[PDB]
Amino acid sequence: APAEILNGKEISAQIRARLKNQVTQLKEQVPGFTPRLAILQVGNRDDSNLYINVKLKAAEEIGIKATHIKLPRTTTESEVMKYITSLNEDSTVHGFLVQLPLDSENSINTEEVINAIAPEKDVDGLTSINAGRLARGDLNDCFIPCTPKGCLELIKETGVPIAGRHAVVVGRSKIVGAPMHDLLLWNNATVTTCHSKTAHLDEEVNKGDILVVATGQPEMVKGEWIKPGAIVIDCGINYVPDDKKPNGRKVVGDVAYDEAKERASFITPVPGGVGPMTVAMLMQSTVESAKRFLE
Amino acid sequence: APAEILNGKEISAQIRARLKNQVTQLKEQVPGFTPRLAILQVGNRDDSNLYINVKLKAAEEIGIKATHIKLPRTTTESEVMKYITSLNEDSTVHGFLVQLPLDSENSINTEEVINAIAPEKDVDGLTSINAGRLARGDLNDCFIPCTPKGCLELIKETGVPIAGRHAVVVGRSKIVGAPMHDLLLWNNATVTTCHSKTAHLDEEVNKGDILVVATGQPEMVKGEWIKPGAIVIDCGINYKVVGDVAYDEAKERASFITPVPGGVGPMTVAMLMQSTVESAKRFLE
Ligand SMILES: NC(=O)c1ccc[n+]([C@@H]2O[C@H](COP(=O)([O-])OP(=O)(O)OC[C@H]3O[C@@H](n4cnc5c(N)ncnc54)[C@H](OP(=O)(O)O)[C@@H]3O)[C@@H](O)[C@H]2O)c1
Ligand SMILES: NC(=O)c1ccc[n+]([C@@H]2O[C@H](COP(=O)([O-])OP(=O)(O)OC[C@H]3O[C@@H](n4cnc5c(N)ncnc54)[C@H](OP(=O)(O)O)[C@@H]3O)[C@@H](O)[C@H]2O)c1
Ligand SMILES: Nc1nc(O)c(N)c(NC(=O)Nc2ccc(C(=O)N[C@@H](CCC(=O)O)C(=O)O)cc2)n1
Repeated sequence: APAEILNGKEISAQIRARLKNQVTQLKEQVPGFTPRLAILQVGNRDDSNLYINVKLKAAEEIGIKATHIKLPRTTTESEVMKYITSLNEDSTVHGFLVQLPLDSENSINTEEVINAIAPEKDVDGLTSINAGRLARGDLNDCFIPCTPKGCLELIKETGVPIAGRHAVVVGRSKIVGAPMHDLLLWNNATVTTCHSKTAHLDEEVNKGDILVVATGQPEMVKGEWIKPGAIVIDCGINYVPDDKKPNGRKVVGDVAYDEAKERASFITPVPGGVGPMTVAMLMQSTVESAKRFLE
Repeated sequence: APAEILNGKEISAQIRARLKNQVTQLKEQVPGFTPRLAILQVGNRDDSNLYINVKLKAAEEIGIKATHIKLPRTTTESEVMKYITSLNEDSTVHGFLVQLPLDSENSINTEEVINAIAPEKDVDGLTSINAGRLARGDLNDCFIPCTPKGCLELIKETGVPIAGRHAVVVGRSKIVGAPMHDLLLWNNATVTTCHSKTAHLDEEVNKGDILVVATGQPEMVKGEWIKPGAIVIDCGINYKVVGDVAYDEAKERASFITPVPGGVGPMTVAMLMQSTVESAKRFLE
């Protein structure tokens, strides 16, 4: 009885399809309404361009007007701040994000920039005000970072209720681990948060009916650790050379999939699990902001 | 045979003495300067009146100027917002707080009222900005809620390092449980948070090398559940007054335990005073 596979590519495809239908219907119910997203970029990083173009493409297909503002490497902190204030003030923009890391020849305080974003438009959900609402239970209107938001969606796709179950989160970063704990707690699971200072991590992990790993340590969580019948969500994206792959490298998660798939009731593969869910989640957060503004 | 008693009344007395001397030196450095704290109350609850009096009394003794504003029960959210704005703008007020729960005959959104407070004067650390910094590990920039702070201080009095320990927090409120989890997590403990929907609460509590209970349910946490040699922190104030932990039984299993009363509560007021003296000092800096 091996684990059922949570196909993030298929699930995300469905989500994006539904968001398109939702966006079409919003526009028809309120003629003139245009759900709008804006992405602020500083510099010209190769990886950022690729990530941005993918977000813009997903946006246009769903019918969300996506605006890309690209500032030069010569940009200063005050200029970035000026744009954030203008985006906050632009009533035609429902949500926006600052693509990180910033690429400038000048010293720019990333944290101050991010925290200048109006909470009601913070689709990436990384502002302190937003992290604060999420951490304290205001799940009804706050924004949720794309990765942990995708993880909860995958857990819910199993059909197994979260309330009363013991969830274990390995990792406590701002991007994944911390907000992941928040989602699980407010969905009434009993949560245990582990990290690099956690003793007997194997014994801790073995207590999780729901396990979310986001450590960046390739295949560290062995299958032996997994509790029988657990839901395993793996956020790991670790590259390893493999001449037998089309591009000479394979992607492995933070969980030892091959042995974990025999223990778990549900598991996310890598690649193809949590990864494909992220852009859809941002799109979902953008539609949410648009609907809240509309009301 | 029983657990060592964590005397919050004696420990808070030492903190208050330290704070008083700091305030005295600060006034000697800048004669005329006076740290000021303001407490905004809505309604006239008997328990809130006594709690505020304790805070006012600890302040006066430390040398802090404390102002108490009491609004009638007919107060609207709109009116509370006016005073908050006034307190935010009053340069002489370094730190203020809104006493909870608000006692009004009208609906007042508590999160909106609390989030109207300027983060630099949020000594209670209840704003989403302060909660968000704590929730993500940014401890250089924020005010932590007074109860969690007092508890952390009590845990440290045992001398036992927090790092690596499995901590269990029973309760998840914005005032105690949620921020208590954050303090333990960022102090490197492995943390499990329990609430009313937790199944087999006894098995969860048994895993705690450090146990903090803040449920408001009289002696619900049984001593049987306590892990031998555990540090037990009881935030409960339940009506005789008893904690959320069955003390007599728990004391025979724990290594360190907080009594009720005289445990967490005096520590809560001392920490509030510490945050206040801090908000006055950051103002001068
Ligand atoms: N789908 C996506 O596109 C997506 C998005 C974001 C992230 N990810 C992936 O998720 C992973 C996690 O990223 P991150 O944001 O969380 O970065 P990170 O800052 O490196 O997070 C590591 C966290 O896990 C803890 N940790 C480090 N080694 C561990 C170990 N050996 N055992 C137990 N805990 C360990 C660390 O604790 P300390 O706090 O003590 O250091 C830290 O909290 C990355 O591999 C990334 O590829 C994927
Ligand atoms: N010493 C001080 O100065 C000080 C300061 C503040 C508070 N306190 C004391 O701390 C206590 C709790 O305050 P609070 O803000 O946390 O109150 P609260 O808002 O009522 O929160 C109670 C929490 O405990 C959970 N809970 C309820 N019954 C439980 C049960 N049977 N098993 C496990 N969890 C249970 C609830 O879960 P749900 O979220 O699911 O409902 C809730 O999260 C009070 O007695 C208060 O007197 C003392
Ligand atoms: N929302 C809300 N809920 C609560 O339960 C409390 N208590 C609160 N605010 C508050 O100020 N709490 C508080 C509680 C106790 C003390 C206190 O000093 N308690 C002492 C003993 C007091 C006594 O003699 O009864 C203690 O030892 O616990 C101070 C503040 N805020």
